Amino acid sequence: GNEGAIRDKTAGRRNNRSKDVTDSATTKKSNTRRATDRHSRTGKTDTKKKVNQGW
Amino acid sequence: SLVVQEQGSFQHILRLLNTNVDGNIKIVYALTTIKGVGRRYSNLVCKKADVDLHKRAGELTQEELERIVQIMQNPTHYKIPAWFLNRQNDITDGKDYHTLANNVESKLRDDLERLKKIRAHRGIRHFWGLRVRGQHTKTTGRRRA
Amino acid sequence: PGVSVRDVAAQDFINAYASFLQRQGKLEVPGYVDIVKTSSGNEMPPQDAEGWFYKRAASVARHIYMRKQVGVGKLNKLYGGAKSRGVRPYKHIDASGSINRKVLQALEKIGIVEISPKGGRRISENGQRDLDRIAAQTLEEDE
Amino acid sequence: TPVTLAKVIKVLGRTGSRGGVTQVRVEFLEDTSRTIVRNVKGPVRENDILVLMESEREARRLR
Amino acid sequence: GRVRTKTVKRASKALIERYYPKLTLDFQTNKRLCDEIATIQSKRLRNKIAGYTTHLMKRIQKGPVRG
Amino acid sequence: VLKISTRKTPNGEGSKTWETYEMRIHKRYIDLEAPVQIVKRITQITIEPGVDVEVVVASN
Amino acid sequence: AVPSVQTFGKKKSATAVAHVKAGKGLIKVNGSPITLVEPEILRFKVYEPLLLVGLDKFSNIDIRVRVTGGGHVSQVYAIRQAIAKGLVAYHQKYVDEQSKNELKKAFTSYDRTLLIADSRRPEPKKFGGKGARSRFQKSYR
Amino acid sequence: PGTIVLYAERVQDRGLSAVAQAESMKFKLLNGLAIRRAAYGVVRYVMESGAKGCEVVVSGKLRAARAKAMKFADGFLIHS
Amino acid sequence: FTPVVLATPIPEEVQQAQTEIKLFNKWSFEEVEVKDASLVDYVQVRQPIFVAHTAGRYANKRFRKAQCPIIERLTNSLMMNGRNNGKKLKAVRIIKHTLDIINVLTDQNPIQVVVDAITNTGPREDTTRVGGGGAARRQAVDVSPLRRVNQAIALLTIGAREAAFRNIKTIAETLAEELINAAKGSSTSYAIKKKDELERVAKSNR
Amino acid sequence: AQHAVILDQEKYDRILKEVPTYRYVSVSVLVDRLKIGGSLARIALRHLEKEGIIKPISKHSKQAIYTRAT
RNA sequence: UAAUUGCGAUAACGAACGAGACCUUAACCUACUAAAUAGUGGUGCUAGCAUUUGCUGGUUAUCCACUUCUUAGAGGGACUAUCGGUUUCAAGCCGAUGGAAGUUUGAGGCAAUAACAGGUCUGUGAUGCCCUUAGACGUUCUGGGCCGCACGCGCGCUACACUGACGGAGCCAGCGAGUCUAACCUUGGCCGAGAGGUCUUGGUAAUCUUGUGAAACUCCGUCGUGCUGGGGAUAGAGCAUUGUAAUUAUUGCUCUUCAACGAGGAAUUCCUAGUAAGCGCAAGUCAUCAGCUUGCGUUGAUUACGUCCCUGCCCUUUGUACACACC
Ligand SMILES: [Mg+2]
Ligand SMILES: [Mg+2]
Ligand SMILES: [Mg+2]
Ligand SMILES: [Mg+2]
Ligand SMILES: [Mg+2]
Ligand SMILES: [Mg+2]
Ligand SMILES: [Mg+2]
Ligand SMILES: [Mg+2]
Ligand SMILES: [Mg+2]
Ligand SMILES: [Mg+2]
Ligand SMILES: [Mg+2]
Ligand SMILES: [Mg+2]
Ligand SMILES: [Mg+2]
Ligand SMILES: [Mg+2]
Ligand SMILES: [Mg+2]
Ligand SMILES: [Mg+2]
Ligand SMILES: [Mg+2]
Ligand SMILES: [Mg+2]
Ligand SMILES: [Mg+2]
Ligand SMILES: [Mg+2]
Ligand SMILES: [Mg+2]
Ligand SMILES: [Mg+2]
Ligand SMILES: [Mg+2]
Ligand SMILES: [Mg+2]
Ligand SMILES: [Mg+2]
Ligand SMILES: [Mg+2]
Ligand SMILES: [Mg+2]
Ligand SMILES: [Mg+2]
Ligand SMILES: [Mg+2]
Ligand SMILES: [Mg+2]
Ligand SMILES: [Mg+2]
Ligand SMILES: [Mg+2]
Ligand SMILES: [Mg+2]
Ligand SMILES: [Mg+2]
Repeated sequence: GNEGAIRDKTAGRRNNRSKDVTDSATTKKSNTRRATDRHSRTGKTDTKKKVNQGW
Repeated sequence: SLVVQEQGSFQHILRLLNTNVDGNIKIVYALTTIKGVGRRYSNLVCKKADVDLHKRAGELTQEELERIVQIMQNPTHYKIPAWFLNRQNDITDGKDYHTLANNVESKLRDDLERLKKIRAHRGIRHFWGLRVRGQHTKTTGRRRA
Repeated sequence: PGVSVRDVAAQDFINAYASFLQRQGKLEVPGYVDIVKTSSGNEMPPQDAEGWFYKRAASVARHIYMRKQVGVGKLNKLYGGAKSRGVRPYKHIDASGSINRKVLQALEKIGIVEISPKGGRRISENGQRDLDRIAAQTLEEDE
Repeated sequence: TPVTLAKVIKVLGRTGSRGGVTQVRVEFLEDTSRTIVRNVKGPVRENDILVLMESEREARRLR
Repeated sequence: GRVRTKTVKRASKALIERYYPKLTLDFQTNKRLCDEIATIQSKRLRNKIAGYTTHLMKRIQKGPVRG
Repeated sequence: VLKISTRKTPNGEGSKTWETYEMRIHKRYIDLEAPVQIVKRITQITIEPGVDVEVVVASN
Repeated sequence: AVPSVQTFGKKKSATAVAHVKAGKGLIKVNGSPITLVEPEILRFKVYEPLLLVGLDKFSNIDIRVRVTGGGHVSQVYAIRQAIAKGLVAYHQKYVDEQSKNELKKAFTSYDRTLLIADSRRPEPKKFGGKGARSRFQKSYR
Repeated sequence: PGTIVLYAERVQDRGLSAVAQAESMKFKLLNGLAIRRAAYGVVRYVMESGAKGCEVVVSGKLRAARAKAMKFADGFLIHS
Repeated sequence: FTPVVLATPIPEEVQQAQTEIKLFNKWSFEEVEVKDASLVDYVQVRQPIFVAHTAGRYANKRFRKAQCPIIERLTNSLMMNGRNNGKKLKAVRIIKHTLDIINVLTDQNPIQVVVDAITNTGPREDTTRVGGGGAARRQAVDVSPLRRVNQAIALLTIGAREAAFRNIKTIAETLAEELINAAKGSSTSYAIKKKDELERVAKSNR
Repeated sequence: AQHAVILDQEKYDRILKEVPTYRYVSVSVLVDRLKIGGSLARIALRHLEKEGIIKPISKHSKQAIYTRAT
């Protein structure tokens, strides 16, 4: 509880300030996938009969 | 106003409330380099003391300075409202103080300590060197400590 | 020739009337004057210190002469300006209704304005009288 | 110091990659009957008066 | 850029074609003409038409014009 | 003129385009001195969809 | 009823109406003399018509003007326009044409629009900027 | 009760009625028709009801997983 | 001048200069001439004006800018640096003051002095960044008169403002200082310096 | 701090014997004559006009302006 | 040409979608029809100042007349008109005069064909399929959380002052909006340093709030270049408002504390006239909370009126073994 929280060193600002900052902080967007956007993953395909029945 | 004169009369620099105060500033503001005397306080105190604010810290009789202090540290007696005061309703004796000079540091210490000693979140928050008035802390103040 | 105040520029008039109400000695100055601000939208109190209540008195009066009726609200709105909300944008803010209301009550007791029907405060006929008079006086210094 | 005054008589067009320069034929004033082509820096119309700082020398293209 | 659309130029053509006597290098009257003599739905478009047919007349007066 | 000013998108993506609809409200009054008969006649008829007709009376 | 015309003047949204009747020569604005006015720097702007056309001229006439709308500079241009327009409107019904046209001449000549209203007006802001042309700000990524 | 009243009223030719013709496609397809038969029919009937022009779009998916659309216009329309 | 009056009356000097000569705040427009051929046509002076304020439509066409009265061009160019954008009443007054000041020093129609510092500051020739291939040399150009006036005003007021920043001397005083130092060109003015240097490099690269 | 906030009698006389040749006097000029800051220099402006030297030719806040007496 | 907008060239001729037209809003009508829910002049009732007429107000009706200003119906108006330069003397472009207006009159609304695996299943009782369905992924209730802080990035607000801050005083907008089976917009009177409180009040509104007396701005003072009286972060104490609830502080006020910031590297955004920039306001959200948006008016410039150098995009010509089309 609150006694805990004030008494706990390894807490508060000074302690953080003195730690190194990770590199994933200064990362970048990620992106993951995009030049696959037009490439269908479904592996299924339709078929000229089903399409011709539909449309 | 008027082309003035005087002689050796005015001495530059003068020391009140355990601090120092420059001459050659418009007195009202001189009083400000003391802790706990914002421009308003100074203004009203000087008006109450019966002083010519047109004067520098420069001139001013010794007497005058004395009165100025007396009122500065006994506001409630020399009819200053009490909503004008930095420490109304103590929290123990409940009187109203206008804590001044080297003592306002103490009073800050005191209050912060009371919060810490009682384990109150505000206290913990202080102890941690963080912002206490609820502001977001992701983005602001990173130059910091 | 004949005269009004409308024949006299704002400042030298209102200062003429300031100096007058001042001189006079009849007035009413609440007492909280000097220890007070004029609007929450302000930093420091007035610099006229002893006086300025006469300045606002004059101003208020002339404002009421120049129209039908006006209340405390309209004056607060008038006498108010921009308050720096420090680091967050400026916003207009009304001035204090005490200062004004008390001023009205003062000029009224001095019979220079009167509770109007319709609402508010209408200039008094003896207000007309005395204002047209010092107006005249102010053009007379200028002769 | 020798100033030389010339009157714009024809506006030729814009040079410079950016295209803010303007080629002009000017008839200098203290003795006409002689024309030179200069390059401006400001906006220019027919009949303005340029102070050729140096009197004989002239350009053409500009990249 | 003030260039007249087809419908306008087309209409000037046809009008001058079939009503050249009446019409007269004055917009003001060619206008009124257009009112009495053809059916348009906006003042604006009618004016545009008249003014151009007025131009066209005004230059026919000094030699023919193709079309 | 009643303006309503909304984003076109139902979501959030896209440059932030704004759109603004209006309903135009036209109001009129005609004052008439008459007897009961003509008012009742004239106002039961002249009826019209879309036009809100209101007949009052009095001088207060 | 004496001879009398009404006119007006218009800059931005301000509008200034003039009542120009037969009088002993007043020239008042809202309810004060045309000598007060202040803006002040701009004061001559409102004197301007009188001096362009000779101070006399206003001796057979009383002039009054009332401006509402616009703001401080806005109102100055409107009132002056209204006054000059006024004077000319009056010479057109009461004095003779040649006089009026001599006045239009000396105004129109020097000018500052005195007789003709400036058409400049607000353009509407459009979503995507704090102004009409001003677009907001982009970072790309 | 009685301060509100309903009347029906046949419509002068459903043929120039967007809403009617939409509902009609809805029904044609729902009643298990063809796609082009349904649409071309609605269109030919709208045209036949003396319209200046007409257009029917079918968007979404029929029978094949992937979505498609189709414009079916005849006659003359203006758009702006 | 024959005085005249009616109901609400018109002040003395007012009547006086008003109906007579058509002069400034109260300075002569007659006399006052442009000591450099050219520049005339691009420095106004006549038609004469009362104060440098005008609902001027001087933008909607390429050159009509020229026709705007010079003094008002100067005051216009005063009212910038963000905080001051707009604020012509400010500017105008600053000019009235400036002209009073300039007048105090050495007489002259101060509007004539202004005219002189304007004449005396426009670069007779300059330079542009021609390509010529990646490493861009600098082709000397002779600059327009219009550009010369423009840039003269720009320079004068800038230097005057930059000077005036962060010291007790007030805008009108330092504007008058720049104006004066420039009117009879004295290399103690920011303007004259900048002109002289532009032409130094412009020579240096022909 | 860097000085000119009082009057030092020598300063007063200095003001009286230095203010001709000042074709221009203002708040700024008085400061520039290595003395009086814009407080008491304003007073100097009011009090040379007590009678003499300075001839008032312009008006207001910020800008004042005077010339040598005649 | 803004335009597959036109001229012209011409195996093409003459057309339609789209552009244009159209519509809306801002500009001009001493011409039309009118108005106590807009206003002007006369008159009465009347105040003040001069007095010689005069000058400045009061008086939702004491009456008479009007429609310049305001309102909104109907019209009219402009067609780049006239003139002149320039051009294949073509469409056009330019300058001058006139003009409310001559940059598509300014600004928007509408907007073809085609494309994208753009975003949205978290707007929908729009929806396929999958999942889940009583120890629920249905729902509701209590409490916490989306605000958590070594730090990287974006939009912003406020500043570094003297074209300024402070203090008197002057004092002017436009677009909005507001309470029925309810508590919304609020004038006026008092009380209060303030925030606010309290008693009444007008308005379902061109009628009342409200001339929304907005802010920048103008003027007379104080300060005087000093992190200064520029700046107002952080923090302490007290008082009030919304709300069942304010702790992690909704917001408002007073006193006090008085940070960085002395014009910002590499870079990079936006913009051509009532525009840019400065400045406030109303509306959305809303019990309470705007440093956001959407509109609005106020003050109101400098600089181009050009080009293809950078960038981006369209177009020809050209190559293709691509056509699910260089993912
Ligand atoms: Mg202090
Ligand atoms: Mg104020
Ligand atoms: Mg205000
Ligand atoms: Mg705007
Ligand atoms: Mg079409
Ligand atoms: Mg296009
Ligand atoms: Mg009489
Ligand atoms: Mg009489
Ligand atoms: Mg009308
Ligand atoms: Mg013209
Ligand atoms: Mg339009
Ligand atoms: Mg995708
Ligand atoms: Mg959806
Ligand atoms: Mg689902
Ligand atoms: Mg939703
Ligand atoms: Mg739906
Ligand atoms: Mg679930
Ligand atoms: Mg969040
Ligand atoms: Mg980011
Ligand atoms: Mg954004
Ligand atoms: Mg101020
Ligand atoms: Mg109290
Ligand atoms: Mg009620
Ligand atoms: Mg209004
Ligand atoms: Mg510092
Ligand atoms: Mg401050
Ligand atoms: Mg909390
Ligand atoms: Mg939290
Ligand atoms: Mg400080
Ligand atoms: Mg900077
Ligand atoms: Mg909240
Ligand atoms: Mg809000
Ligand atoms: Mg938001
Ligand atoms: Mg090959």
